[PDB]
Amino acid sequence: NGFTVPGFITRRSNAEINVGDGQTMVISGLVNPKTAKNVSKLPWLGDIPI
Amino acid sequence: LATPSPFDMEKMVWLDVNILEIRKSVLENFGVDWSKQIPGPFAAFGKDFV
Repeated sequence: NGFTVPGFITRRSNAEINVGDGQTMVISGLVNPKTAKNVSKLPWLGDIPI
Repeated sequence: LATPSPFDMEKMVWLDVNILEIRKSVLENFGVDWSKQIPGPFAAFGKDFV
């Protein structure tokens, strides 16, 4: 109504590990490419080059 | 008189996960769409005998 409720962008990691003294350990990583393409055309004229 | 360790050093496991998805689609709508239900002929009669 007037009580705005927000959304969030979150990056969360909750891990149980064990290592030696002074060592660096990675607990999470991500690579995420995304692509989308949509085309609308006339039946025959849309395929003419350039 | 022997005592245990505070904890046991477990082995560490690395997990690599890959998710791949590809979507493709086509949509066509061509032709001529005519009417399929039209009015027909009519006939009426009226008379006063008396």
